[PDB]
Amino acid sequence: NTPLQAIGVPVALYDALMARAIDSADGTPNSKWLVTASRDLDDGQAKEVKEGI
Amino acid sequence: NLDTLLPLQTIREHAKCDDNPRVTDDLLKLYREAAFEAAELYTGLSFTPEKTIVEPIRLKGRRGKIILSATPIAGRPVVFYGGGLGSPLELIPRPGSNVLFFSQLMATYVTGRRCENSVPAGIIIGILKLIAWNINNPGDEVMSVRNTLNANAQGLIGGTNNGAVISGAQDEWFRYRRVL
Amino acid sequence: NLDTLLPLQTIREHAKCDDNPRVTDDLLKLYREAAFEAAELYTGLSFTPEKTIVEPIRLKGRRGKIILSATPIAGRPVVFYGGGLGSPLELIPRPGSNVLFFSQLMATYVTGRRCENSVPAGIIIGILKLIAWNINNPGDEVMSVRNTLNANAQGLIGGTNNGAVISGAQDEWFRYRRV
Amino acid sequence: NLDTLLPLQTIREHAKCDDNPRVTDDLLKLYREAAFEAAELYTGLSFTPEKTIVEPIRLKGRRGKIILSATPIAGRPVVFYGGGLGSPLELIPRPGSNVLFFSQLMATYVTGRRCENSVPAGIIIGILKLIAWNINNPGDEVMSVRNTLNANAQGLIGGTNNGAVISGAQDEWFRYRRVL
Amino acid sequence: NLDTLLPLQTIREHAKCDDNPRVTDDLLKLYREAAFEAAELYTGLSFTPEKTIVEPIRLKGRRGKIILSATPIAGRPVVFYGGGLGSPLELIPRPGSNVLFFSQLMATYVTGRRCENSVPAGIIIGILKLIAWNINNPGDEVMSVRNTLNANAQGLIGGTNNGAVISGAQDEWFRYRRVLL
Amino acid sequence: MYFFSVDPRNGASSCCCESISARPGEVNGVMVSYAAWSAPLRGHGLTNKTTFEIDGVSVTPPKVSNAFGRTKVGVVFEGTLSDLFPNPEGEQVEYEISELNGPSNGVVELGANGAFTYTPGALFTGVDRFWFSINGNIGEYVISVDPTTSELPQPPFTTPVYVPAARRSVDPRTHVLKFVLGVSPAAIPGDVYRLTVRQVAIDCDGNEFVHISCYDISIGSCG
Repeated sequence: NTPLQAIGVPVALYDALMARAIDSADGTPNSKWLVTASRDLDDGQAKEVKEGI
Repeated sequence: NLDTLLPLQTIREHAKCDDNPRVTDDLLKLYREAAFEAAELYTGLSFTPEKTIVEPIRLKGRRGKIILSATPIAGRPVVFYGGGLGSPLELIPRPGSNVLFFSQLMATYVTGRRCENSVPAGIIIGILKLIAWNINNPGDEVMSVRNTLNANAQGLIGGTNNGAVISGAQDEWFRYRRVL
Repeated sequence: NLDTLLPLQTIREHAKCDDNPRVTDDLLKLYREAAFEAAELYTGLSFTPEKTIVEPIRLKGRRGKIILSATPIAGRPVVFYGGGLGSPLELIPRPGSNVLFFSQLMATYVTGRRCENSVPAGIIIGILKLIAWNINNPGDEVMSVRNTLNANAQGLIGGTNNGAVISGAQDEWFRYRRV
Repeated sequence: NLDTLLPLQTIREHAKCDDNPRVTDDLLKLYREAAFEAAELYTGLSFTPEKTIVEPIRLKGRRGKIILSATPIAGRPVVFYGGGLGSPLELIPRPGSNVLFFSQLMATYVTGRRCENSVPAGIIIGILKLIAWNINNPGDEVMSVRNTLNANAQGLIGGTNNGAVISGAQDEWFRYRRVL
Repeated sequence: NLDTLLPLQTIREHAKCDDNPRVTDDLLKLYREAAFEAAELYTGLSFTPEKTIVEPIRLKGRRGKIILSATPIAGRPVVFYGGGLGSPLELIPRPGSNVLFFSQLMATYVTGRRCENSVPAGIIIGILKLIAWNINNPGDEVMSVRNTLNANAQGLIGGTNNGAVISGAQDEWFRYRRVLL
Repeated sequence: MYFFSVDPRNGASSCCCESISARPGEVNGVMVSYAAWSAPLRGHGLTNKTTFEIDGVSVTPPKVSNAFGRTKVGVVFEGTLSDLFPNPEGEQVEYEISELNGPSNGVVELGANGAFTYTPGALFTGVDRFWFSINGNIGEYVISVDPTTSELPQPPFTTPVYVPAARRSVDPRTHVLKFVLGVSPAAIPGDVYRLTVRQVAIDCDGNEFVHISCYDISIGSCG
């Protein structure tokens, strides 16, 4: 007759949630500003637009 | 010289102007010069054996980042001097990328494509198209081709009336230009 | 090597152009070469011979992810030297991809493909279609559907005389791509 | 071997190429040799009659569901051996399905239909159609149906110009295709 | 075996091709047999006479529920055996429906229509419409209403009219299919 | 390594026997998966009662004969290699000892004219063979060295294709049969041999369930 009898479900749930958090911490790109040009920009200055931003 | 790369007979055969000329030959030479100087600076790939470059660089990207104007060569070492270096540093670049990782700081190298049989087939095909487009478009017809939907507020006819865009050219030699 | 993959006879009989000298053999060779350089570039099946490469590696992550410019040849050790090592290490890549798992660090793999055959019917169909486009569709007269013309007051319809996508191939190769 | 499955005269009589031979027989059998690599590469199914298969299964779905890579016939019980198991088990499947219940755990059974197996005529009408569409679409004629409604984004002519979908094939091979 | 319940003469009389030598008997047989299962799979009805079935059963829901797979029969007891039963139990289904109530639980019954005078005209009309579409409309050009060939300047409309079930075939068979609930 | 799946005898699924290519000199391993046949017969699986038989369907009889000798321990043995090639036509005899199939516990010095010296390795007593090649035709010469005492018996002149005596096994947990298939260096390209295997299952009570299959060993050159 021990408390560990009735805490399996929540401790497993906690482990799963914390594993999800750890994983998503490293793996979701931390970048913003997804910029996009069009197929008419002479890459040779699209380098220049990037260096500008 | 281009006649080694692309002879006028292949032009006159592709644009279906073998039988009917539709242009004299010197005009065709000028069109070909334009078409080889358009794809060249559109994709960023040179055609002459080299051009030894000397360039002043500025360090940015606290990790330490060097952006070059040309695209190294492919396999040589690039050397940095001045800047405060006791001796010329020597790095080896990544093939096809002008990104390096380290009282002014210069850098010298050579830009590549020293052969002739390396323009694989693509840039040739697109150039044929762009020539073909210029052969019959002296700039008399309007021929403006639509880009994004919303008709401009000013109420004009639209945009992108551009040889080597509204012809095949871009979609043809784009399979080479990188996306980043 | 291509001359055994596509014989010019099969082209001349598909594109129904064998009686008109305007499409010579040098120009049709150019077309048949520009249709194989974009077949192994949209699908990535490496129809180019060998092209050994020596590039510098910049080990990226803490999981130790090595990325490569061009894929290796699936079974030949990619050797790493320099960057502090005093005894070059050899790794075996995974067939198909260009990812590895571990005074700068360098790598010297090999690329391309050696053997003649193993080119599936799916690819050739796409290639025949692409050439059949270019032999009678140059860069003038931006057409419209059912190969018609137009006078659409606003603009025009755009991206119509670009090959490989208006005709077949782009979609007749997708069956050889993935996630 | 193919022409035993699909005689050339049937191809020709379907696609109207008779008393009017378009592309010669050689191109016809090439078309056939490519139209069996879209079909049965799009379906997943193979070419063999009433096979019996052996395969390792897994038990994802903790409750215990098994997903087979075939369709066991109605009545014949599939057997599970290997792995933790005293002796081969006897499970009778659910008719027309591949979901089951309860050191590598393996399973074997008999697929297909008990009787003769041609190539389920019905995944052949697409192959005939895919051939037909390829006889009069050599690749210079711009035909393109729309998938989306809105637009391309820019002045692009919509797009689905694929074949085997514009021909009525994808939606006649789909009846033998699992939707998960 | 499709020779007695769809005479090729009736097809040749429906699609009016009795003088076409470009539709041989083998080709018409391939059409007639690829359309007697491309629109039988679609309705999930066997065409042979009353045909016994045996299959496992899994109860669903706390109040008990037995989903079958045939809509068995009108008025004949389906019986359950195995699975902890001490004696085969007989249930009576309700016409049209295939749901019942109260070492795997098995069930057996008999589906199908009594006589050999097989599938009603509804099924046959669909096949006739599907065959006719198949013989004089191969998939090579996109069509439009009536059967015109348009342009649209933009994408064609031919999402389906290439070779799909545009004819009232597919929908005729549906009159017989069964919306779930 | 070859892997074959057996037909499961269900009334269900160009020649009869599935095919095996072999190269002269290789020794491979063969795996047969009886799972499809013996899994339904819920019992105690396979047993170690397989039986093998080799038969030729096209043989191309050998040209050069093989031969046998004997020697005591430590003493050098001599012999000829010229009476083993009865030639129909007139030709020269380029005797050759392939290093790939030389002796295993000794050395051989091929003389100038069908002569050879086998110096047995010191402190060794067993059987030792080597394979000569008289004008492209290969045969085997087997020598047995005695421990100086009485005499050794005569080994059986290994056949073109064989399955070693005892290297077979069965995994009753996975119903898989393993055996070895070794091909002599004298096997002639183009020939075809037929191997039939008889494997017995067993029920939970110990009765017998027999199964017979065949395989056609096609002796090819260059794999």
